[PDB]
Amino acid sequence: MICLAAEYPAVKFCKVKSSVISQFTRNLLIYKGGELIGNFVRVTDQFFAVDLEAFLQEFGLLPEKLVLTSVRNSATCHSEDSDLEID
Amino acid sequence: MMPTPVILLKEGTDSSQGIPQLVSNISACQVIAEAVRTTLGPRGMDKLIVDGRGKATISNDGATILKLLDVVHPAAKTLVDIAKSQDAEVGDGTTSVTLLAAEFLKQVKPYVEEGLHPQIIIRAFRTATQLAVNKIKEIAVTVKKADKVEQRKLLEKCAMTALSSKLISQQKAFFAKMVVDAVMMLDDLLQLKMIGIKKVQGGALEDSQLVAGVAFKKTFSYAGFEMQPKKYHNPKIALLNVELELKAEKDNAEIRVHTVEDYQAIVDAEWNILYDKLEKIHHSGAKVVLSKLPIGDVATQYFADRDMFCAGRVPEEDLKRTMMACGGSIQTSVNALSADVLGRCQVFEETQIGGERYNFFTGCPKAKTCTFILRGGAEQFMEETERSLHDAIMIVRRAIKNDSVVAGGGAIEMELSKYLRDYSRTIPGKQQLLIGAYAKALEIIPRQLCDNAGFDATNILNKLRARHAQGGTWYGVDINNEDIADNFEAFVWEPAMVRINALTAASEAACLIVSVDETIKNPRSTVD
Amino acid sequence: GMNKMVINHLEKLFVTNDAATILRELEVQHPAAKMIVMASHMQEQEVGDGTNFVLVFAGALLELAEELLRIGLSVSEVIEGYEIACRKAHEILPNLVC
Amino acid sequence: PLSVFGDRSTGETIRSQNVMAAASIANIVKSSLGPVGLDKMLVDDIGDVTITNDGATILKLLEVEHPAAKVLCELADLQDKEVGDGTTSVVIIAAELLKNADELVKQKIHPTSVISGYRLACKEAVRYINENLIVNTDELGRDCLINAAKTSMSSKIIGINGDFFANMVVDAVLAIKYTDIRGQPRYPVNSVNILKAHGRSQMESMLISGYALNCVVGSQGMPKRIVNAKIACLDFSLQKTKMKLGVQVVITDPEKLDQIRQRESDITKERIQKILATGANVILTTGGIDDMCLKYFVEAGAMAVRRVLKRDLKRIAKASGATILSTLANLEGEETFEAAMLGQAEEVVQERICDDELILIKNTKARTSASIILRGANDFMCDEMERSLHDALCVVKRVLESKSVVPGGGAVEAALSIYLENYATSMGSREQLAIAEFARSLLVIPNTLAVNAAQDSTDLVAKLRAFHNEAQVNPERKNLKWIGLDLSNGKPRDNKQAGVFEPTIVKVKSLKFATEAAITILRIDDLIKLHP
Amino acid sequence: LVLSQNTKRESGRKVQSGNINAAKTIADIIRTCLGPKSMMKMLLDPMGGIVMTNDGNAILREIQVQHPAAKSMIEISRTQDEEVGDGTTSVIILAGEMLSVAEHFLEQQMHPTVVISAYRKALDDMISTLKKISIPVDISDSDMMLNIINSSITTKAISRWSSLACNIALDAVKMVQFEENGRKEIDIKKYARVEKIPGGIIEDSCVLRGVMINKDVTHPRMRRYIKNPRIVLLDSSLEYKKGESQTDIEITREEDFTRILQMEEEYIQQLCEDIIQLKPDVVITEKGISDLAQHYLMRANITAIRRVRKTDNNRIARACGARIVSRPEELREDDVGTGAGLLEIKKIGDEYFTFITDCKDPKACTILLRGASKEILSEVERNLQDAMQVCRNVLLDPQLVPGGGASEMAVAHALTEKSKAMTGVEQWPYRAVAQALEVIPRTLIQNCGASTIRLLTSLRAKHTQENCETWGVNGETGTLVDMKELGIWEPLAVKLQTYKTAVETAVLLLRIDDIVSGHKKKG
Amino acid sequence: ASMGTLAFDEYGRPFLIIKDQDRKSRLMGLEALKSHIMAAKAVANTMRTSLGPNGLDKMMVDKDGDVTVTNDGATILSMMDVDHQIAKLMVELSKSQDDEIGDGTTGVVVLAGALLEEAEQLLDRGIHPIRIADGYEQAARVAIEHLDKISDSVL
Ligand SMILES: Nc1ncnc2c1ncn2[C@@H]1O[C@H](COP(=O)(O)OP(=O)(O)O)[C@@H](O)[C@H]1O
Ligand SMILES: Nc1ncnc2c1ncn2[C@@H]1O[C@H](COP(=O)(O)OP(=O)(O)O)[C@@H](O)[C@H]1O
Ligand SMILES: Nc1ncnc2c1ncn2[C@@H]1O[C@H](COP(=O)(O)OP(=O)(O)O)[C@@H](O)[C@H]1O
Ligand SMILES: [Mg+2]
Ligand SMILES: [Mg+2]
Ligand SMILES: [Mg+2]
Ligand SMILES: [Mg+2]
Ligand SMILES: [Mg+2]
Repeated sequence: MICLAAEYPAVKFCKVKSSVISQFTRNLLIYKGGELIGNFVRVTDQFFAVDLEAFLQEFGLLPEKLVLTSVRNSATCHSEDSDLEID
Repeated sequence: MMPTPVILLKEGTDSSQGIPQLVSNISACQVIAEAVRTTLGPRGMDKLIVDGRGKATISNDGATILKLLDVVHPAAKTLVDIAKSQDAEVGDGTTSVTLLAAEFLKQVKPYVEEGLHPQIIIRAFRTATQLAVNKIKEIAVTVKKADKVEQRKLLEKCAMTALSSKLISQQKAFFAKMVVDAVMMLDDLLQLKMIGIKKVQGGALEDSQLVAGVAFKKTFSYAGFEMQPKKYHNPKIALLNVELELKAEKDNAEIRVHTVEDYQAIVDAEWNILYDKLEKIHHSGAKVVLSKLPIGDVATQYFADRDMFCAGRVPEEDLKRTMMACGGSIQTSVNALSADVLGRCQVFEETQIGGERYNFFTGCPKAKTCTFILRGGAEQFMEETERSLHDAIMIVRRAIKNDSVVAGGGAIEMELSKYLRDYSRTIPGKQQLLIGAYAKALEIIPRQLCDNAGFDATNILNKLRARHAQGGTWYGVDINNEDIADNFEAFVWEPAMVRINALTAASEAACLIVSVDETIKNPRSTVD
Repeated sequence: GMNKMVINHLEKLFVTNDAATILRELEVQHPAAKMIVMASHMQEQEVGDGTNFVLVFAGALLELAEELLRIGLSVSEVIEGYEIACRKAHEILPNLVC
Repeated sequence: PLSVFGDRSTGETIRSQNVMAAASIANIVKSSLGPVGLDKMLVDDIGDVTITNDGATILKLLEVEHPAAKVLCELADLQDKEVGDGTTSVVIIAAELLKNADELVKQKIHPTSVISGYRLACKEAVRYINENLIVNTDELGRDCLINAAKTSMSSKIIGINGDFFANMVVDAVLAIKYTDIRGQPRYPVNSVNILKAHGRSQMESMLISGYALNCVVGSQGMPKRIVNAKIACLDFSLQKTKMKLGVQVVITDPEKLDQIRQRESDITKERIQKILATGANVILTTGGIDDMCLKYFVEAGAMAVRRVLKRDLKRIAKASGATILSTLANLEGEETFEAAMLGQAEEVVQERICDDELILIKNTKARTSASIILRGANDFMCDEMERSLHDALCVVKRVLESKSVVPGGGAVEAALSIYLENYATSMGSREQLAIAEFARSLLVIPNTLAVNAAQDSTDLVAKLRAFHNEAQVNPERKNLKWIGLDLSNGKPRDNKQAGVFEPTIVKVKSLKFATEAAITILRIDDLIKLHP
Repeated sequence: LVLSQNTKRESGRKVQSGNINAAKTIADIIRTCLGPKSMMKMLLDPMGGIVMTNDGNAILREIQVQHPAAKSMIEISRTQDEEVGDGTTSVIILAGEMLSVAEHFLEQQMHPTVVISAYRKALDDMISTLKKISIPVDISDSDMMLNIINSSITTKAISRWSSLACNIALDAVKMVQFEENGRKEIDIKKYARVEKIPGGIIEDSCVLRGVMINKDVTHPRMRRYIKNPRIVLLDSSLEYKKGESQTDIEITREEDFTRILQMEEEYIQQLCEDIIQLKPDVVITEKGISDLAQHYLMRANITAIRRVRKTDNNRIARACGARIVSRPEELREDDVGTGAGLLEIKKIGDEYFTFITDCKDPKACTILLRGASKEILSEVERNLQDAMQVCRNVLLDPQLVPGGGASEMAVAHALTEKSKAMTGVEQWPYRAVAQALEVIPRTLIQNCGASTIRLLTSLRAKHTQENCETWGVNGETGTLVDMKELGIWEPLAVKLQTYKTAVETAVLLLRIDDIVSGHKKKG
Repeated sequence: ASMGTLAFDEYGRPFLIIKDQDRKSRLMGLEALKSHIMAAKAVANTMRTSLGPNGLDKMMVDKDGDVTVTNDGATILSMMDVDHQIAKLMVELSKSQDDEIGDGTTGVVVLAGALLEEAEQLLDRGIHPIRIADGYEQAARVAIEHLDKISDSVL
């Protein structure tokens, strides 16, 4: 999922401990818009990154997949006053 | 910072360093002063503090309030320490010391924030304090006449000024006269333990009395006590430290007999030992018997048969006070009960005071002790009355030591501020700002008086400044008239040592707080 | 020098600028700092003053020793030079008595 | 009794709490004031690092919960918006004003009197600045702009390189100069595209006489350099045509499907054929371009750039004289493209900048534009250069619009403090104290400047105040109004001669905003905080 | 609670000391990976892969840190790698040394701004001295370029096969060099692709006069060997596909279904006939080719390859001189790529590879790497990338500067001599950062295993003489050698970039005195 | 209005003055007087119904379940399980009246409650509480003098 995070910036890969929230641990929560969408756990039963990519893409869950600029360009977005030429 | 695989100090050690640490110390001192500001002046208010056990302490004394607080800030505890020091050395001014110290720190905080070296501030405080103490000693009013009536009036005025901020301020004349009368009967050391203070619930404040003698509560009478007479018109008192009851002759003593005749002889011998002690007491001519050790019921009945008064388990302090008042001597042996070891009082009487029985030893002409019997409607009421009387007693004793007085109401501190400002206006200029800050800080007390009274502080401050500048030394705050007045002519008098020690302690606390640049707190051990 | 407010594990409050007292109240854990503290306490016991001098000089010596080790010297050579310089300083010191 | 579900703090408690919050916000940024100031490093929970010195940026990135602190944060943001410089000074002044106002209040001085005194003091300070402490920039010449830019860039990552960065900033600002109706020369800063790229040192930063695009050509077959460019700016996607939602294709005769599919792309083919037949060389579109149109442009030997930002495209069109065309439709109801819609530039190239490429539209005609490429050691450094550069551009724009500047280094603050301390004695009784405290509070800026340099703040500020008092009292010594701090040596110095200026608008706006914020927080005497 | 409960803030000398110490730790991580006697390191990726290298940029990239100063140093390493491609280890070490030197004065009562001003003056003088002590290079002499590349690669694992690697890199760089519309470019990133196939021997590695892709013919009957092919490149699929508009049909007659299928077949045939009209021999597409399209092309004896990546298609176009066309009906004769001297689909191991490797005047190339394993080949690819970056740096800027610490000592001596006329408070940081450049000879000697102090003192004494700017340290024998005899030279651009980046990193990290952390992104 | 002051610094470092200052409440100024007057008024209004021949008894149950039906105000207040400090002060006042006199243990509580109730509206008009206490003392002196004046002797 660390590798997939580079491919899909729009996703919010994260982790959580089981204790901070006994059968819970011994025996992948997908959220979109605040509601559960994907409900797959113990995905090791069903490994490298592109296998997980295909596993999630086969069910229409992962969004469809850009040039690397110098560093960035953005400065601001406000009343620019535009580049008025004359008069 | 980095993990540093081996750490220098214990994990959890907290360190603060630099100007922020010092300004945080100043803010903590400000908080401590704020905790006691409104208890200053004739319009001051009491504070109610409840501990974990649920007991409530109500006080107008700065030292008591500060002690009852669980101050844990290392810098803030210095204010409590200097308040306790002022209480120990003088007994009054426990609020003034904290207010002055915190106001000093508040005044020098702006100069601290701009990177001024703390040693300069310390030197300025030392110079200003020395000059202020010298000025106080110079301008303090003393009368070198040794006049009894004038000295008595000075004592009464000082006591009234010391008492006119507590809940007994309405009867302050009465209590001041009582305190002055009590103090002058102490012989040479003015020991506080020679002035007993008894608190009895029920009764008005004006019902409290000063016994020219000794009085203490009845102490666990045995059977046959009610058959004794309870009033003698010229009794001789046998002060004793003796356990008068049938008991083993000694703890390790053992009796070994092999005859019934010896058994009866032993029983008769024990009875005869007790009766011989009692007969030796009786033949001395004494009519009132007081013992530190218990007096048995057999001894009580024996004394009742002879029309004599007995009282066992009397507290040691009360026996010492009785001995000092009457003139006898505490005896551990009854073999030599001569007339020189028996006290004498004009009248002894057992009376009832609000649901408690008290023994009175009045009429002693050469008594060196007293006994306040404080009446009040509540426990904390009597406790606060005792605290106020303690303040007055300490002031009167210090006045006995030296009769040097200054006018209160901020007049002395206004004069000191004017003098310090005038001095600071004639120095190169780096110390000028700091000495001026000290002089301005000396104005907190009249401002606090006006604020507690509910006045407009700024107008009174301006009027006092104008009057002191144009001539006039003892012009302070007149609470009743909402104006200023010549407090010396208003008999608002304070011993000079009170203000001297207040300024000294406040300056020392301010210098100590300023001198610290870093605080380190090691982790607590055995947290459990 | 500025006084330091030090709170030990028993909540006792010490305010002072005496180096030996500060070291005693501080809960030093690093063994090398412990050794420096022992040297300071030995100075305090033997003479009664100069503990802060001991700390400052030891720290400066160790900093410059680290510099010397970084510039390519060996530990033994630094130790030998320090001992020679200490002997020279002990020789020179009596000549400075005013 | 009140039964309100929440926490109610009233009176001196809430006043002290508000002043504490303001003082904490002040102390957050007090160490980043003046040339001896130092930058701050801010780390998020994600781990992003933002090394900055700008006060507005620092206060915007922080997480603040106390409303009395949020007030100063948005005050800094507003000062940045309407001026662009002095974001730290306004926060410091407002916090000090609030502190001294609370100190006055605790002496039983009513807050209304303090507010009236603050208003009078602010008005009189603005009047005194406008009447005594302004220097007309007409006689100074170009040196005034350079000195103002250098002063603005002091205490920044580009401070030492000011001798070169000020020239860059002045040239960039003068490049975009224009006059509108009423004959007012307006300088539309933020029309200078700032491009960042790590690599060579700061001194290799380039000022582009033209425009710079952070985008490359769509296809590798097109040439990467056009000499006599004919820029065509378009606002529509050049892709296969798709019928709208209201149109649906239903086929009953199979012989028409091939013609339908052919026209589906022949429409775009004809559009591009017109575009290229008018003589165009470079085509910029906000929308996308697919492979077919890219191959059309490749065969034509032209340039085609897709996904150009709308603001960038507008700037390019206005600079080169081209006209944005969201569609090819004339008033005759046809599909045409005239040659009058083409902009011209002396050269259009694609340069490589540290293993990355950007398109340079060089020397446009009918208007002069500018862009700045900043080269730094890493991304954080480039961000700080961009922020400092924007501050310098804003300062230059303010100086060029309003031709009045004031001496820097706390000269204005000291003069105002002396003048207001003198003037307070002639107005009111309690508001006199309020004005005196306002004058005292104005002295925080020189004090902070001295403190940050580890100099004797008290003595240095005393010397400055003595100089300004002599200037005000003596009519003939009036030349000392320019005496300001020189933190390099820690001694007073005539800042006007040394060339330490700043726009008067910065001081005036900071004073007004700080006074308003202090009044707003001073009007509060009770707080109710309901439990969520 | 003014700020957030999780917001942590600290300031003062602690922040400066922590930043300098973190930079020193970053330097110490890779200090032992400099010079011809460097030792390699094994990096274990979080994804399970193993990176085995001694290049500074990769080592610093595969490390995760928390302290922001360490992140800044990592970004400096990345910037140095991306800008010039060499000197990545040197810049980190230099930045650490300058930061330690600055901390020396920071412990005293000197403001950081004075240190920064001294550092900037020293950087300007360093640039001037480096430009002064440079020598020109005749790029037309292949021997000098090969020697420069060798000196660039003596410090890597590829140095065992030095002549082969130098020839490969030089040939690839000279072949990818292109000029159009009066604009010169090298562009190593896009073209001149390095493809690695594990197995074989490194001595069998070579640079092709063309490209090579991992593709096979779409149908077995097509020729796998064409002598002088004519190659046509396409973007569009050769298969029937839907349109953009919704185009539902409505069939009522019996024959319309069969007719529609026949028109699909006829459209495929028409597209294939339009392709065939140019009479090509190889057809390459970035998208699918239909089976009917395969048949129609095969009837014309045309080899077809599909699903070729766009970058590979561009490389093929550059190599064989073709142009990608997305509409077969718009295929001109110029679009057909004549110039590919041979095409051959051969079998390497168990995979089919397509070779176009006899092109005349190709502008793109594929470097075929064959080695023991994937990790060895990855290290070899990184070394070849360093070599090609050095070659293009020399081609763009033909200046040259003595290596092996000779330039460091020469610049340090020049700055020290210049510092004798300052008489200012800032002369001390000037001199102390001038002497900070001696770290490169120091670490060279340390890695060589010889005595640091004696050799460094001897080198300094040698540089005090007048004509000794080229006297450096032999990194593999620990002796003082005149580098105009040893022959270790390196581009001036690399030195300039390294010095600028190190000095500016020190300047950036010296302007920080407060750290605030814990706040959320908030946008 | 409680839990002390929430500043925690002027800079950002911890600021602890009093042990467990997070779990300690505090009342300031006129609000404390209002709360005390309210508690005393509640106690006095409870106790006033048991005044006079037509007074009604109170049935007090202790912690052990024992029952004590009584009219004596001092006993009622002694057995009452108050927690408010001012209520404890009222109980102590009643006990003091019982000790000194033995009668009128209910009149004292009602009188104190009425006095504090009047002092409440006096304070609402801006009079300092010490002035109210002084006026109460003067009026009490006048009332005591009048009581002595109108007294009558018995055999
Ligand atoms: N009658 C009075 N008029 C004006 N001020 C007075 C009067 N009596 C006492 N004061 C002032 O009250 C202050 C003492 O208050 P108090 O709390 O009783 O003792 P402390 O000195 O411990 O604060 C003194 O500074 C004195 O000036
Ligand atoms: N060279 C200089 N000498 C003295 N003072 C200066 C100099 N440059 C700037 N200043 C002063 O330093 C103050 C702080 O500016 P700064 O805080 O960097 O701007 P901002 O408030 O926008 O962050 C300004 O008021 C300016 O007058
Ligand atoms: N045979 C050699 N003898 C001495 N120094 C050498 C030799 N080869 C290379 N160097 C020096 O080593 C440095 C290159 O070290 P290297 O490990 O390549 O670091 P980087 O990967 O950062 O370039 C160059 O400055 C060069 O002068
Ligand atoms: Mg007193
Ligand atoms: Mg000593
Ligand atoms: Mg600025
Ligand atoms: Mg190298
Ligand atoms: Mg009755």
